[PDB]
Amino acid sequence: RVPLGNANLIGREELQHARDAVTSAQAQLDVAIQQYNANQAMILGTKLE
Amino acid sequence: LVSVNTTNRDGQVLANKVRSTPVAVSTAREISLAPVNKLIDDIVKANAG
Repeated sequence: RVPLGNANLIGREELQHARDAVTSAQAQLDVAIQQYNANQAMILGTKLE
Repeated sequence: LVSVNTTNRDGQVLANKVRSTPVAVSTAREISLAPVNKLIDDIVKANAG
């Protein structure tokens, strides 16, 4: 969507929404990654015994 | 065979003095906790990542 806005062929609210969507997706990914890391704190990559 | 003198009898029959020094102090069997503290630090460091 960015190039259309560069030439002023879409509303600026459309660019704001897309950028905010990218940021929100990044935050959700961070939440998932930290959850997984929290789970891995109880194993520390050691054998079963 | 004990022979106790009694020529001088300036009266003092019951002990009436205190002292701020113990008798028969024994310190052996008191353990120093340094090596176990080193072991605890080693264990805690190994499980933090």
